[PDB]
Amino acid sequence: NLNETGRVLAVGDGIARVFGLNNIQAEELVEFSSGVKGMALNLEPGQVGIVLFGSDRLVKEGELVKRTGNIVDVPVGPGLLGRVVDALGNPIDGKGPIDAAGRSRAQVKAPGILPRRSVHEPVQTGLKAVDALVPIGRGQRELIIGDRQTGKTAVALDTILNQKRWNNGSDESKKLYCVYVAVGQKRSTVAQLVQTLEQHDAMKYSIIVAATASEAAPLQYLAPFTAASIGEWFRDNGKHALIVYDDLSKQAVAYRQLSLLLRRPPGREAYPGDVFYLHSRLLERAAKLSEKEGSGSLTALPVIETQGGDVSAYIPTNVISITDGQIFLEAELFYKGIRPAINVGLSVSRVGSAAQVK
Amino acid sequence: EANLNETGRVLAVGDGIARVFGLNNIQAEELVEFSSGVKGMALNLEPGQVGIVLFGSDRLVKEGELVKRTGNIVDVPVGPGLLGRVVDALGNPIDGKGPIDAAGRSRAQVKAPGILPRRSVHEPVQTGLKAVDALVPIGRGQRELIIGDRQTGKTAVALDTILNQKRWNNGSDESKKLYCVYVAVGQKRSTVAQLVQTLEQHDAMKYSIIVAATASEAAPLQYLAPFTAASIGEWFRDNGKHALIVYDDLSKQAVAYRQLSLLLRRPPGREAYPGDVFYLHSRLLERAAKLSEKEGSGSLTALPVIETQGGDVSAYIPTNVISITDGQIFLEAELFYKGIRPAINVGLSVSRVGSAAQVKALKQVAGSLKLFLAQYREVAAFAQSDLDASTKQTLVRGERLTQLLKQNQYSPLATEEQVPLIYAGVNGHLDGIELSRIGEFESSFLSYLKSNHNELLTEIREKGELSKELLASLKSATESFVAT
Amino acid sequence: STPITGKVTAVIGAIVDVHFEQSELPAILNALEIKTPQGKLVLEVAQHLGENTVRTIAMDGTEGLVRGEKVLDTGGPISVPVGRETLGRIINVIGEPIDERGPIKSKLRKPIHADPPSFAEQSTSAEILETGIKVVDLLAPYARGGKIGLFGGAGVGKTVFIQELINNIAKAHGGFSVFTGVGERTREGNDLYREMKETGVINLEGESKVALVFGQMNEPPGARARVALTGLTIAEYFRDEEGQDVLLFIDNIFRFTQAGSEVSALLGRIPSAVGYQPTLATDMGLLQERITTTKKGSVTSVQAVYVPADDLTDPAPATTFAHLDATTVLSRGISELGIYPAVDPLDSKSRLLDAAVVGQEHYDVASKVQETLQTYKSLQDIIAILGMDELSDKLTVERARKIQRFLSQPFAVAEVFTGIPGKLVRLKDTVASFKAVLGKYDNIPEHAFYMVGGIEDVVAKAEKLA
Amino acid sequence: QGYAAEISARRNAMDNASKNAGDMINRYSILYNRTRQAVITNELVDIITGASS
Repeated sequence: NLNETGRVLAVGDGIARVFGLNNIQAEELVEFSSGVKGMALNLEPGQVGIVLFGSDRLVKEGELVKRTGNIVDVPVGPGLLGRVVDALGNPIDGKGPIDAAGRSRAQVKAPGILPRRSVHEPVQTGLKAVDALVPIGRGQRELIIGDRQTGKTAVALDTILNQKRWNNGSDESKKLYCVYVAVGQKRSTVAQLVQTLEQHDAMKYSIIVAATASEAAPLQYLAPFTAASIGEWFRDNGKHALIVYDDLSKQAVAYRQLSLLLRRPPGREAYPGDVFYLHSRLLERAAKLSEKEGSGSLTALPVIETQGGDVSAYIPTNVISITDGQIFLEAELFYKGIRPAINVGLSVSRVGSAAQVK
Repeated sequence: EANLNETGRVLAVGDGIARVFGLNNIQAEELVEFSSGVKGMALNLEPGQVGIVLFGSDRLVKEGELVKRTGNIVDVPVGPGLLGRVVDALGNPIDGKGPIDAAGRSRAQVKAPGILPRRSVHEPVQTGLKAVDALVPIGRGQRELIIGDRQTGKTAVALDTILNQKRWNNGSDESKKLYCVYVAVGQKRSTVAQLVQTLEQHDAMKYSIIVAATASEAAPLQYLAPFTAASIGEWFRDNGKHALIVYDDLSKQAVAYRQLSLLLRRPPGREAYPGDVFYLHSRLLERAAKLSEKEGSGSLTALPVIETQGGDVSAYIPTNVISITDGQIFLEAELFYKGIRPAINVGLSVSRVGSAAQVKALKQVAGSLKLFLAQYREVAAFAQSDLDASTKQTLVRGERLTQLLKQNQYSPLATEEQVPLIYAGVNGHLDGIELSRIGEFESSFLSYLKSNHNELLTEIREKGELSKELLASLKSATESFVAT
Repeated sequence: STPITGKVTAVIGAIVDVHFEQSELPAILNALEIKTPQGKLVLEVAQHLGENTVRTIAMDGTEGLVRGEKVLDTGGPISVPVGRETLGRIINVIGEPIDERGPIKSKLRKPIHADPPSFAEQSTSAEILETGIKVVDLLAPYARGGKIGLFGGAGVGKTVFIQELINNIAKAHGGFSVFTGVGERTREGNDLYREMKETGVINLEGESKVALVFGQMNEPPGARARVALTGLTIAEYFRDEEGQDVLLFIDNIFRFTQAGSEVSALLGRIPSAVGYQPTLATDMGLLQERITTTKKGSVTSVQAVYVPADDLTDPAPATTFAHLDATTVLSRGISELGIYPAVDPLDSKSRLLDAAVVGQEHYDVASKVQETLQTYKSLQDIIAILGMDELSDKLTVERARKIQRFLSQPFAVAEVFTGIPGKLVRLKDTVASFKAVLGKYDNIPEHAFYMVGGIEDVVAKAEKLA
Repeated sequence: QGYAAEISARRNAMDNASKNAGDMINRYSILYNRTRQAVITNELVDIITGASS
């Protein structure tokens, strides 16, 4: 029977061509006999392109492949607060299982035109230059763009820390939960951040989804999506979540790996053709819902890395045309004394005073 | 009896291209007709299948369609019957003035004139533009590139040229006439229509032929447009007559051929353009020439148009065309806003033929005018504080010379009205006049000549040279107006 | 009705292959439907691959699509509701009320893929469209019936720009208006709907003056590469069949070719320069050409163009330029001065800037304004090395810091940006206002021409000494 | 003598300047080409790579 199973025609590089799966869905989850999970993306006539989520050695020729009947999904709820989970939702901090309050898909469509309210609620970062010049709004998308070692993550981090004043308070509506999406980073660093968070008593109101560079390419691919779902539960339930994608440049890097190994034609800079769609459907999910829906919001702070201070690059331009803002950190201003090295000339907040303190 | 020799079935279709099985006895670059009605020409003659490029919407064609041969290479009807008619890239009427009586047909791809049957360019193409006829003279059979950036006046220049031709095309002598051919490639219909009505309000549309391959029409149509039109005008050359053809613009034809080659699975080159993207433009332009007295002495002059991005002129396509044309005419945005119109950068814009194809009367009065400005531009910076004597006067001349080169659109001046204005400049009879009224000086001065010194103009018009007695009388007429 | 059955052969991302039987293949550009538990999936026939197989482009993310599903041909291109009933209703690419106000009582439904007017049906007409903004109205006038378009990258404030145009012109315009949002921000698209309702342009029970067509970036390429055509066909009907003056707003037009780039590679094409599509000048052609003025009706288009990296050489802004009768280039450098809008006076040029169009005086004044400016960009090198001391020319070099400031105009739409009450100057006023300055009004340095109305405002702003 | 010693010192000051502007116009000139050749090649690689399919 080929209807629900399939044998491996060829395997390698996290890619697995499978014969059969005649009733497999697109983007459906698949399990292998050796234990490693996978994902269908190419439903070619003869075979099936499947990106693995683990090692390659596990998969051999003629190996049996099962179906899951499930589209990639992750557990969501308040239970994730104070925990660290991978791209699949599984706890990696070794603190027992997570309390699942429902499972929202990883590929959620963004709220349409109708159910939306103009961003008006400020997000106090505690940082002078930021709040003073380019304030952030709940549902707003402000991008942190700049080269390496300019303190991009720094600006993001401090924002989470400042929200403590409202997280320990009584009024739930004044609270702003946090979601951190470590992508392409190293495990040692993610361990340093959490150490700093619990040193300001901030882990209690933060959820950390990390897909480190060591993890498979697909895991870094879903990382931001699955992380968005984690923060969406708060948006869907009259609460306020703020999600930080760091680093996004590394997400696209991963997605380029998938496509090039699946043998999908390359576009600019080798990047896949739909690399703009990759961040469009991702960031749009972050928004301020309407009053009929519960006025729940989701604030996104995407982080992109530029090479040589070249905003004119391909990926940087894409994300820029997406976000409703941009905090450009220069390295020259950094060592010259100005910290954070925000460039007033290139940084703007389209929302403006609309979501600022009177 | 479907024998696969003249019939063909569509194996596949899409991307504006249709792969067809059969059509065994077909020629390269031959047309074919589909069941739907729309046609196409066959480029790729692969072993099993045959690649045809559609002239219309690919929707009309379906898989397993019937394809019939035409037995005709891309050809277009030529002759005088097109004079004053607007036709598409195939010779079809689109103006609605009815059918077009053809005086024979000719292929779109015609071999350029050999090395022997050509004559040294000596016959001038008076553009009517002071800056052009004086600084960069264009000769019959020559190829002067109208290169520049968007919205600088590339078309505005080429147009005024066609307009000045009235002075002869209304005359009886056919050897002095100069029929025109405007090839609109890529332009939007609105613009092309706008052009016609403008040529109409000047009665210069009666001796012009417009070929229209707009941005809407398929790629192959924009690919053929120039070649097709090159034949329409080549008719005049072959019959002892003179024709001027303007390609507006070649930058967009290149893109078109790129679109074709890319979809036809052909090897890409620098910036996506196929290998023979140079041979495309080379085939075309090298067709324009002045034939030897042996055959007819007819001439086909070509003014190609290139739209350069951000001023860059070292790009693949731009530099390609330049290395073929017998000279270039550059237009800067800097000068355009500054007030200098047409904005011509004499420092870069130079004709190869030059002097040989210029009115001898104009050559005499503006021999040093070319240099004057070349030295005026570098001394122009000295504005920022004190002037000696050697550079004190140079700053005086050019400051009003270029102010005189300024010429409003749709107002071509005859060579008989040029030499007086250029004589006053070069010799220095205008050096002592406030620039504010230099513009109005041109008018009042020309009206003074036509009324009082009508004879002085009629001898220049007819003779085209300046005699010792004539040139001397010219000075007197000038200094006489300087007083009043 | 003759239902045509098909079997999904393959699915790679957004590219779906559908198989059919012999001699029953739907033509290219046709619409194919697939019934899904959640709703309906729409596909567009792109190419005939051979062996009775067709390749299609998804209109909605094909995530969950099962292999071998039954597809139903509609017979023609995706037909959208056209007519009076389209007014005051937000509909998507496919053509269904996404403003959640029940179905549309549409009488007719016309395909989105239609051939542009022929050369003969063209209508050469040069009429000046009076906007209000000084930096534009004067130097680069909009053309009623012409194709206007503003360029610029992110941060130049394009979406906030077209919002001022709608308030000023759309209400004054005596006819229908159609807005089409392509691949732009959904939240800002929502702010438009929130605005126009409180403006009095959109009434749920009363008169609806403008129709709405959205397909924001959050949607797959196939939809964004077609949603531009959906809004077009709608406004198109109000031109010919309704015999009235139309007004079309596109935002953003760049997302149209951008969406064509995404699919181009996937569909199996050899990428073009800058990774774009081999079919760029013809796709833009088969789109812009339908937005023209004919003998039946006239269409005034205001298109927003996004410039990748503020690089004007990009094939996207490049091909768009040649289609516009008038432009309003937005640069990141002009806003950093303070002057709003961020209109660059040395790249914004309209073909209506003719002596036989706006009036000799109008042109004469407009030419002096341009002369004074350019010299700065070139003579600036002396100012960075020394300043304004070597200037001999010295009276004209200073008018640059005065005229450039006077070009700024306050708006009522952008109140949450400056808090400064807006001003709306007309046509003739701006003309007579500049001629005087070109140096009579040379007495007041710096502020006095900054963020002010016509010329009567300048007098009231010179009093309050700053 | 004060504004004479100055003019005599300004010529000197800017003769060394034009020469110093030489080790720039030509230095970065080479760097422009090193970038132009690398732009045409890299711009062409993406085309060839995406043409192998």
